[PDB]
Amino acid sequence: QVVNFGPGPAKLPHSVLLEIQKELLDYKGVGISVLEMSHRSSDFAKIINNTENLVRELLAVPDNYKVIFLQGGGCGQFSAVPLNLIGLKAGRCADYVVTGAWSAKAAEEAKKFGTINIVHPKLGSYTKIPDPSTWNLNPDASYVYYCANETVHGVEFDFIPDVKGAVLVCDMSSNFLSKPVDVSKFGVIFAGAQKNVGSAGVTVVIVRDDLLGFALRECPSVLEYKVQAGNSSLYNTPPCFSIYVMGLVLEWIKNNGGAAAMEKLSSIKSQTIYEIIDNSQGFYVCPVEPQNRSKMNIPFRIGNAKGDDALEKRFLDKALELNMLSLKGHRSVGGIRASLYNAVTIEDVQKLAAFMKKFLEMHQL
Amino acid sequence: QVVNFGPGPAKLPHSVLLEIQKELLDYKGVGISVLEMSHRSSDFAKIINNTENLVRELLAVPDNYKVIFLQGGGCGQFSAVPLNLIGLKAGRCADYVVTGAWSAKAAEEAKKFGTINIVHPKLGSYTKIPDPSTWNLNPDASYVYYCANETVHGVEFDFIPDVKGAVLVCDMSSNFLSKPVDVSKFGVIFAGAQKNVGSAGVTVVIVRDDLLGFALRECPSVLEYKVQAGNSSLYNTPPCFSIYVMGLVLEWIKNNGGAAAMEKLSSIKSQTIYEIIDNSQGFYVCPVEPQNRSKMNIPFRIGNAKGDDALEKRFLDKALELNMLSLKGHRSVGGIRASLYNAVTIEDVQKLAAFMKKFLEMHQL
Amino acid sequence: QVVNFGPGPAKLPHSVLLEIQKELLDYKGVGISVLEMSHRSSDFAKIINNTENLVRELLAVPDNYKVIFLQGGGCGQFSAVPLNLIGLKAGRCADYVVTGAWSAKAAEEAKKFGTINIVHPKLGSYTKIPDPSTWNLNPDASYVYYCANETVHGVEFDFIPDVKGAVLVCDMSSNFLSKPVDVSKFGVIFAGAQKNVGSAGVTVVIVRDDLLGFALRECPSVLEYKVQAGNSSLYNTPPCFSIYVMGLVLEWIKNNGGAAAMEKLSSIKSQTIYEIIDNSQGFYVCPVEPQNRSKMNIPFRIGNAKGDDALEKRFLDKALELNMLSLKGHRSVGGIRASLYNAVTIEDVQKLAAFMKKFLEMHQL
Amino acid sequence: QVVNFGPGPAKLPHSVLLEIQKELLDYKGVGISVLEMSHRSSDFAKIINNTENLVRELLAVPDNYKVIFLQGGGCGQFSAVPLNLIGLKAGRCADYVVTGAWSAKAAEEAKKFGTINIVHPKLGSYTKIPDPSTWNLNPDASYVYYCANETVHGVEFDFIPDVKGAVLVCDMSSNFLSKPVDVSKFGVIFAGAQKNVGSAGVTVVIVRDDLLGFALRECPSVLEYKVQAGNSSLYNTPPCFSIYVMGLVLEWIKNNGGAAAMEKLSSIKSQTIYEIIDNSQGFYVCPVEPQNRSKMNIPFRIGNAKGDDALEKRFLDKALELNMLSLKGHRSVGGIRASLYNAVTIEDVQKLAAFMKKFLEMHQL
Ligand SMILES: Cc1ncc(COP(=O)(O)O)c(/C=N/[C@@H](COP(=O)(O)O)C(=O)O)c1O
Ligand SMILES: Cc1ncc(COP(=O)(O)O)c(CN)c1O
Repeated sequence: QVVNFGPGPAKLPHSVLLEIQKELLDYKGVGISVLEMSHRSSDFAKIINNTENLVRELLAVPDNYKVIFLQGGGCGQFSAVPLNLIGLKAGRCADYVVTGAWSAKAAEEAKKFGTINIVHPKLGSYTKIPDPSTWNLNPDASYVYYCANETVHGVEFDFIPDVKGAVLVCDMSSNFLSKPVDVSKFGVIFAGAQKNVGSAGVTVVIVRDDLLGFALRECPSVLEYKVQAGNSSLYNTPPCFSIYVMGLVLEWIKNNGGAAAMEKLSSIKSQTIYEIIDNSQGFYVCPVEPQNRSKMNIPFRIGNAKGDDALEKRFLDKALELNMLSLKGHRSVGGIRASLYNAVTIEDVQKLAAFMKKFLEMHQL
Repeated sequence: QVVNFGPGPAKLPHSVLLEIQKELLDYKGVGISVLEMSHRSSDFAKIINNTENLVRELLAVPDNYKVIFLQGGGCGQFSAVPLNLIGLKAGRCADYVVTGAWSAKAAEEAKKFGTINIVHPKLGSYTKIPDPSTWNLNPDASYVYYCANETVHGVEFDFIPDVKGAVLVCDMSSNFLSKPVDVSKFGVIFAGAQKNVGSAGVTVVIVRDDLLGFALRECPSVLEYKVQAGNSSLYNTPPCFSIYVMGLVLEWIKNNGGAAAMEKLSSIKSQTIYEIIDNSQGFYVCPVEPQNRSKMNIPFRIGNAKGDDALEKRFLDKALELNMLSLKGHRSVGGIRASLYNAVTIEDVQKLAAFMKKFLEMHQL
Repeated sequence: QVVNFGPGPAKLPHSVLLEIQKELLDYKGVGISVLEMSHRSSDFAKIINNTENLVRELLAVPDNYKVIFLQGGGCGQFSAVPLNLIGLKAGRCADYVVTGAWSAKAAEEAKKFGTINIVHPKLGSYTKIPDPSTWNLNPDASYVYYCANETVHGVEFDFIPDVKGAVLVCDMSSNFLSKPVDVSKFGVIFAGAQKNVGSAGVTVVIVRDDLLGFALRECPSVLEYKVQAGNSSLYNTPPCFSIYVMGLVLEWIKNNGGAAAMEKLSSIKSQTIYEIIDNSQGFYVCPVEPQNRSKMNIPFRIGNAKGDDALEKRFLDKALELNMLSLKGHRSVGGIRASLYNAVTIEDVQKLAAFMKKFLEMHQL
Repeated sequence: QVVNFGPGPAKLPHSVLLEIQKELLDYKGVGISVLEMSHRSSDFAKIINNTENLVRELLAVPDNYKVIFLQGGGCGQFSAVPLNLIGLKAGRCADYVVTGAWSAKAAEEAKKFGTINIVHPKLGSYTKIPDPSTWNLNPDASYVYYCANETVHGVEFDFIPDVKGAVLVCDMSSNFLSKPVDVSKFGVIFAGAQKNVGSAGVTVVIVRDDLLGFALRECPSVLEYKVQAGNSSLYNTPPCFSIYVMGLVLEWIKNNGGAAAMEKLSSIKSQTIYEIIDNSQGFYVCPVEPQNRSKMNIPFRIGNAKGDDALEKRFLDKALELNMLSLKGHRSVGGIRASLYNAVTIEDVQKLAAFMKKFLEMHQL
């Protein structure tokens, strides 16, 4: 009974994988696979339209927003957001809120297309969100960028930051549809499906329809929002099977209570793991400030704040023999990371909860 | 009993889809799905390395070449080829060989990144290939581009042109691994997997190692050849499932005799359909000249050289009744188009051949 | 599911058996079975003429050759060839090239009508074709006989030998129409139709029209080439149903690309098996020198050169459990033998190759 | 609705053609066709042994008699009988009785293998049997040959002739198993299956076991009784499907009363037509003497003895409108010939009887 705590690609609901297996050779009586299905056929037109309607219903996406499915992953949008939006104002300036490895990597990628100004002082360690009241915002910047949830460091926004009245861009790859979102506050929301809403190969991008037509000339057509929105994400061959998988995962989300229930499940799973760390008497330490602790990714150290390597490997190896996968923290941080996306059930978190209390009972003073 | 003549995405071998189904929940005893498999796991490392080895083995790729798997499809490389290569020489110039709709679209996209020079007069109709002795090639061009197989107009190269020593870029989306290729004579080879080596979502790129480090600054990192070769295509989350699907089709290709056998089958499949056209007494009309006729995509008309709309609808309606799918010609050309890719079997073409004979016998005057 | 690797009689195309089944009671509306059809009727003249034209068309038989259909099988020609041709020169001598079991049988049978001389030294094993330079040819011999393909030992000519201008008689029974043939180089070609062109009961004999009229006095009139050629194979009641079946198989070969396509298909098929043997690391042994390996019959042993009986039985027992018939080698040789004639499809050879690979993976020490 | 009066190949029972059609693709559930079956398999062993058992049962063939199945038809035995038996005595003589065209052909063919003495003077008209007591028999002759039923002239033996202890050979091709036979009185019986007991392609031969081993050197192996009886008709590939068809016809004759009932059913059929001729008052002319009239073939003329070409054409034209096929007389006699073999039912003959009665009533002067 494997329990997959993958960081991305992640666990998919067992119910969904069972339907993908059944329909793999004959999708709902059409006589062919989705892997063989044409993106121009009427069969796939209903698949991609259903996926889009499930994005607009679950997130309550206003009618003045375009929902498109592109390739290239989240790292692809690190280039797509500037190429499409850095030309909103003549200065070609952009403000970036760096709270972890991904918002940092995004700001570096944005330097290829203009002058990038980070809005706050560089944090010594990614352990908190700089107070937005201290944000040095440029009134001539084309947009403001920030990552809602840092998968490696465990820093998550529990608010939508006030950014004057400027265009707001948000990376929700690791917390997409984990909680309801007031979409109207955002200019562009993008998320890789391989984390919380499907399989790797497709990236959902929600754009306000007044931001189309500002893309730079060097923006590749397959990544230009205006081109891709005008063709309903069918400018070229899209990731057909990936969109079909995401729709089934989206269907699973709607059946289990929508975005409102996902947030409640994400509270229970994160709290039970955090309360084991807060009561660990120092044995488990999470360097993130309590007001910004991510509910999707929980990276922690064992024993001491610097990380007892001998104790961590024993934790990983004994978790492996218990069929708990991908608990090893990121390479650039080490330590332990526990990913608690939507597919991760509460029974799966309890196995991790009982295993962490028992491992502390056997190693702590 | 469905016979899928899809043009892209296209038919997959039935033995492959059977394995994808029984392993979909537990890949080779790992305990999870490939859809859940992390791209940083030991398990996916075997899959992506096995796919590369098969690309190198089946095509006999020399050692001085990188094999990377990118996202964005074929049209993604229409932008990635200039972004990475057009700065190879100081002129930012490039030569393109337009033989059909796909090379034409490729030249239009490359204009976003430099000065493009189409090396020949505009063909009144894409029915032939201009002789390469008559090519107005620029000695200062960064590369010479051409599409090996035109999927819409059925025009194919049965030779590697003499570009007078220039770097040669080739689009082999619709004939990749349908015949042996001398990889040494090319600078860059790319192909969308959704046509002949698997499913959509992944694009195989074969690059000569001395052509990295010339990418423009606006080139997105996920599409930069140097960045992805220096990461073995794992710069960000790659299309794991599409790479795993492509790996099986490559295994299936090697089991049926490799690229040398695919050329033998493509000749039998294509000739059995061209024979029916050449001996049709004008009932079936293929406008492509014989020296350039594609062995992958055969477009033709019925009734006359311009196409009897009544006969072509009766043809496509009865073809659907016989469970023969995606025979309808491309929206910009109409008529009929039969796609005979690798997975399309001889018993598939024979069913089509018998239907074309019975239909001509019943409707010719 | 049944996969028929029969040596002869062999498998017939499933489309041929399906048509024979539906016309068995009312052949093309005439109201009777072919089994009831008179050999003097207008309907059967159209049948036997169409069968002769297809033989002339697919093999490109010159106009100065007679195409006659006889009874008695190939072993019947072992007597009809001497009876008709051994009196061509007054000496009544014939030179024979023994390359396997069926050449020796034919050479021994010919000793009942004249003095027979084997042109090459007795080979210790039927594993290689003696170099035509080694042949000790009699300039007074009436003809020179050789077997194109040895069905029991797997030794095949991929050339027409030089016989110093003598009349060349060939036994192509087990490779008839598996490849194009320069008929102008031969004097007499015969082939039992039960191996690669039809069912048992009829033999096709192609004789140059000037070799008629040299038959001995003891030649039965039903086997005399001059008598049957003058009666269009209708001197007596011919095997009507066998000739009807043979015509349908000829039509199936023509619809699948004629002799040229059969050579391409027979190359892919035999390569699939030989590649397993050549890379088996001594687990499969094929004694025939690779330059003389048959593309129709692949005899081999399992374990060692002499063959491990315990392993070969387990192979055949498991193969029979998988509905793969007639894999047992010939009685005089034993071991394994795979017959891959024209009707044996690529998927059929793919089931066998996948089985041999798994069997080698389960028992290789 | 078709009434098949064929002379050979002839009508087969509707019951037999049906089971052949049902089992054509999967004989008794073994997976393959009889056309694909190997003559060495245990499946064909049951077929040929049952066909041998039925012949021995329906004719009461003693144990000292061999039953073999050859190729070459009836005319094949015109040469195989002398080749096997003309050397019983050193003189190489053979006594032949020429009562019609088929015994005349056999006598001329036998001259190729020895000196042939016709036992009676030329008849002038094949209308009677020369008295066996006036037969000029050679006491040193190797055998005595005679045709029991002359298919062209309608002259049948209703007795076994006394040849004074000579080895007796009989050509029962056109009345085989139409009546019981005292096999003990014969040395060799043979019959082409295509006239009374199946379809063309196979010949049954019944030989006393002490008449083997007298074949000349020039006899082909496939036609030597000693060779073929020693291998149980499996010296080479036998007409597998033609032997299988014979087994069903014999099984049909057994289910309908054996030879004893066929003789009495043949009496009803022939008496119906012969009486119409006798009472025709010269409108229908049968020149054969009543004591020697055949019960299988009834040749006659219309109008007068020499034949009215006008009436004989309208008879064959109106018979063709009524679907009464093959009623035209043989090429060497012309006129009309009705063949009343076993599968020809009483209901069939009544259609002919009513037609002849109506034609006479409409054109008799
Ligand atoms: C009594 C008897 N003996 C031998 C034969 C020859 O049969 P085959 O040698 O298998 O053709 C035959 C064949 N008789 C047929 C022959 O027709 P054909 O003259 O061959 O068109 C008939 O009477 O019309 C036969 O009737
Ligand atoms: C939050 C977040 N943002 C961006 C990315 C970039 O990944 P990709 O572009 O390959 O989907 C990731 C992948 N770990 C991520 O977790």
